Amino acid sequence: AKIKARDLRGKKKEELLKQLDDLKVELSQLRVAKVTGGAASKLSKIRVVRKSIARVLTVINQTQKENLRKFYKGKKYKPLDLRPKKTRAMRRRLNKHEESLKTKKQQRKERLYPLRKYAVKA
Amino acid sequence: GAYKYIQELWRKKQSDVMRFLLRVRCWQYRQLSALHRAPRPTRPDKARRLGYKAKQGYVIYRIRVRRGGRKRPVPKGATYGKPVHHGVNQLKFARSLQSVAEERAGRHCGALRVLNSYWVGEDSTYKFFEVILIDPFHKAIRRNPDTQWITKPVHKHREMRGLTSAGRKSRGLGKGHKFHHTIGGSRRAAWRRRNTLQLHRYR
Amino acid sequence: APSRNGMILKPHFHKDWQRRVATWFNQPARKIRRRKARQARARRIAPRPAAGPIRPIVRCPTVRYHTKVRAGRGFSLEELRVAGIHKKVARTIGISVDPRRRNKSTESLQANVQRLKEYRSKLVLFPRKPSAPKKGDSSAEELKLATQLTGPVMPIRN
Amino acid sequence: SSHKTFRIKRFLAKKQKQNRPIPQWIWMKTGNKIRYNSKRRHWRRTKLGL
Amino acid sequence: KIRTSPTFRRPKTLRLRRQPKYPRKSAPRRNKLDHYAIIKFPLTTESAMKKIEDNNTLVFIVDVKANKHQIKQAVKKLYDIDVAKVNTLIRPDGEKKAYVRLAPDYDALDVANKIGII
Amino acid sequence: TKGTSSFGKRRNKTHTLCRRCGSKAYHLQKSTCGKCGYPAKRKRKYNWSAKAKRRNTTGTGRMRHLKIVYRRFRHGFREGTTPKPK
RNA sequence: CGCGACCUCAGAUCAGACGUGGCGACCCGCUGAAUUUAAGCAUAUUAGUCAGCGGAGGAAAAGAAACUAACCAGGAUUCCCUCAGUAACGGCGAGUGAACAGGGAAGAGCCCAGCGCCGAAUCCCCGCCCCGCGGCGGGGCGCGGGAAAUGUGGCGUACGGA
Ligand SMILES: [Mg+2]
Ligand SMILES: [Mg+2]
Ligand SMILES: [Mg+2]
Ligand SMILES: [Mg+2]
Ligand SMILES: [Mg+2]
Ligand SMILES: [Mg+2]
Ligand SMILES: [Mg+2]
Ligand SMILES: [Mg+2]
Ligand SMILES: [Mg+2]
Ligand SMILES: [Mg+2]
Ligand SMILES: [Mg+2]
Ligand SMILES: [Mg+2]
Ligand SMILES: [Mg+2]
Ligand SMILES: [Mg+2]
Ligand SMILES: [Mg+2]
Ligand SMILES: [Mg+2]
Ligand SMILES: [Mg+2]
Ligand SMILES: [Mg+2]
Ligand SMILES: [Mg+2]
Ligand SMILES: [Mg+2]
Ligand SMILES: [Mg+2]
Ligand SMILES: [Mg+2]
Ligand SMILES: [Mg+2]
Ligand SMILES: [Mg+2]
Ligand SMILES: [Mg+2]
Ligand SMILES: [Mg+2]
Ligand SMILES: [Mg+2]
Ligand SMILES: [Zn+2]
Repeated sequence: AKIKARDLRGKKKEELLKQLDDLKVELSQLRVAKVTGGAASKLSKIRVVRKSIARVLTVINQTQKENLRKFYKGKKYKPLDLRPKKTRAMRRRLNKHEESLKTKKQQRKERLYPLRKYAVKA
Repeated sequence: GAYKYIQELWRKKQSDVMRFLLRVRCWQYRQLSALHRAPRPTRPDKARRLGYKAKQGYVIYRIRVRRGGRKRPVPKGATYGKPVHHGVNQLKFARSLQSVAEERAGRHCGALRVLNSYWVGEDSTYKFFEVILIDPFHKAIRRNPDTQWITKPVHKHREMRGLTSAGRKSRGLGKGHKFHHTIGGSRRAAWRRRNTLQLHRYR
Repeated sequence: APSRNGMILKPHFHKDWQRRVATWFNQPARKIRRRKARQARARRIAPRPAAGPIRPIVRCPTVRYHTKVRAGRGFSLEELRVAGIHKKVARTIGISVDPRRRNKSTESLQANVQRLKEYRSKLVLFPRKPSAPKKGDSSAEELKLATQLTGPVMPIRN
Repeated sequence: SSHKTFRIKRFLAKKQKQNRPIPQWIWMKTGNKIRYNSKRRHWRRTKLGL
Repeated sequence: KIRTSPTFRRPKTLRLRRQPKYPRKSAPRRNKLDHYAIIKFPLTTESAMKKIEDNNTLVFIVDVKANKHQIKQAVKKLYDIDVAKVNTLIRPDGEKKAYVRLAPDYDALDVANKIGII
Repeated sequence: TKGTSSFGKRRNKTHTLCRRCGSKAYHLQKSTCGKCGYPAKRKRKYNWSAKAKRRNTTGTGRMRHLKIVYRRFRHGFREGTTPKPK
């Protein structure tokens, strides 16, 4: 059957491993058939088996890593793979609150003397 | 306050007390390594004038610079050219030894950032400098808005570009008639602004 | 090898000048860029003048130019003290202030104080909150009639 | 050299697989510009560097 | 306390083990050298079939990163057969040819007819 | 006998394939690379070798990370967000 | 001799972070020639130039006078026109060569140490609860641990300040 990625997400992890092992046996048999000399149906089927293995392993990796970041979401310290991977100079910046931290004297200046809204006449 | 008394006490260096102190400190710092950490400043008043505060993430390194002028790194004589450039011994390095101290401390610590530095002692063969280094990454500096400009990536390695005071004294920059050769950005910007043809459209 | 008759000349092309040739083909694009930045500032400050704060009646130094009158850096502290405007209020209400200037002459002092008195009358100060006006604010008929002034505000004429 | 290393043997192994010519279906495509393999290295003519 | 030796070595200070608050990576990397991925294909060479029919072996093509113990446990787990020994060579193509000598209780021709090669 | 007869004695090798630049310029006696300077932490490049610059720049090889850096830059480096599903 | 502090100096696969290297057109700091010209050449010139070295950023640097001027005085820095191929330097030879001011683009000002007043009034980390958690932040509860009087925070900096 056409192994789609939609129904692989709702299933249990052991069913994903059993389907993965069945696809690995299917890939090994198609490689044996290719080396002995097989049908062009099998020669086109081996690509479908490889892409199905890629889909099953992708769904397994999704259900692993989203559950891991759901586990490490509430904690303050999280692993480096779960930390947001953006550029290094953007990670080494200041914080959003630390860019808003002003001094007491500067806040006193902003309270006492705000930039007034004004206009002039002709 | 006590700091003014300590200030003119460090000023009056030719007295017996301060000559004894400079001799003992210079001896001890010569027996110490060429680059190490002072956990507290030798001149706390001068460190406070330069910008050191007593909080976490402000580090002070005591390093030494070997004293003397810069000779030309060539084999024996052998500066191949006109007799102007055969000078090798009596050449002098363009920056000061305090700025050499700053750039050596900043090259040993790429994470730490040089604020400034000060003199503590000198021998005939060595000078001795305390370089103030700052974490741009510790929370006591990072959450403080007065010093968070140190946490910005623009001030990476001020000691090499000459943005600290000992480097700025070597650049020859300033205002007025005595500083015409560095008008603009720097001496290089002055030379480049002066040596261009402004070949316009309509001329 | 010079010929029969002509000016003596010193061409300053003995350096490698062809590396540093500033071509000026950026010029109309930079005129468009200055124009767009100036219109962007004018749209940013909507009631305020597009030029900026007012600049003093200023005598020139250096005896070639002292008959001419310029627009200076800012008003003096003694000028602000005579006119009765605090130096931190002045920067907020749109007045150029510099502490470096002195006041040797009395006539230019009185002229800049009079220019402050004229600008305080010509100024239309909008309230901080529109629902609750304050004591030192303009009237509601002036709130609608206030608009920008194109060019330099109070242009200094010699 | 009969006394080979793994890195040098792998480097020779890639060149031995690169030494093969083109197939016959590759010049039946639409935008073909390849008549033959121009990178055919012979073991007497080009000595592979080194 | 008396100084026995005239040298002063560095004293044996106490050091602690790694007790990290959070692991470096979120998940351990899965074994990508599976038993299915470590065995690519058996050869259908006339010489390989002569080797199978005569010397009671099986000729496989294996990834180059493998071990003889890995090939032995891979054949034992996949095809459910015991292995006498494994002889490995690396071809000038690049892949690892493996002569898997089996135990004489099972037949190489029977397991070759089981897996499909002839 | 400095030519044809002397060329026959050339069998031992001095350079070999380097493992950082890939070119056969790794001297065995000095244990350093003559192309890029492998025991040095920095890449050996020079401004007199202007043509040898552009043989090895960022535009030469794969850029297997830098092209997706550019692709994430052109949409402002969004992380974790997903598009609206069907 | 034993115990307990302080000061200096070690060892950690200790808990949490950072730096290394690349590109390098523009920018900063060094180092730095010889071709060439002077119809030779040695000072000069090419030239603070090529090459070499280190360091960043989207701009860098500079930057709010230990300024310019001597006038009825101007007033941070940067860039353009002009000053001006001028003053000046130069086997006063070849050649080199600014600055002030004026017209504009832009225009934004400030913070510490010291001096002093306030029961260290200050900062970091770890435990619990609530919000939010893909730029780990805000509040409360801890006879919790440290930093700091060899000085953290507020007022306050040459325009005066308390
Ligand atoms: Mg304060
Ligand atoms: Mg000369
Ligand atoms: Mg120099
Ligand atoms: Mg600066
Ligand atoms: Mg000086
Ligand atoms: Mg003629
Ligand atoms: Mg003529
Ligand atoms: Mg304007
Ligand atoms: Mg031959
Ligand atoms: Mg050799
Ligand atoms: Mg380099
Ligand atoms: Mg650790
Ligand atoms: Mg670097
Ligand atoms: Mg000549
Ligand atoms: Mg000639
Ligand atoms: Mg000659
Ligand atoms: Mg010169
Ligand atoms: Mg260069
Ligand atoms: Mg960058
Ligand atoms: Mg800057
Ligand atoms: Mg000026
Ligand atoms: Mg003229
Ligand atoms: Mg003469
Ligand atoms: Mg010159
Ligand atoms: Mg001017
Ligand atoms: Mg204080
Ligand atoms: Mg000042
Ligand atoms: Zn190499």
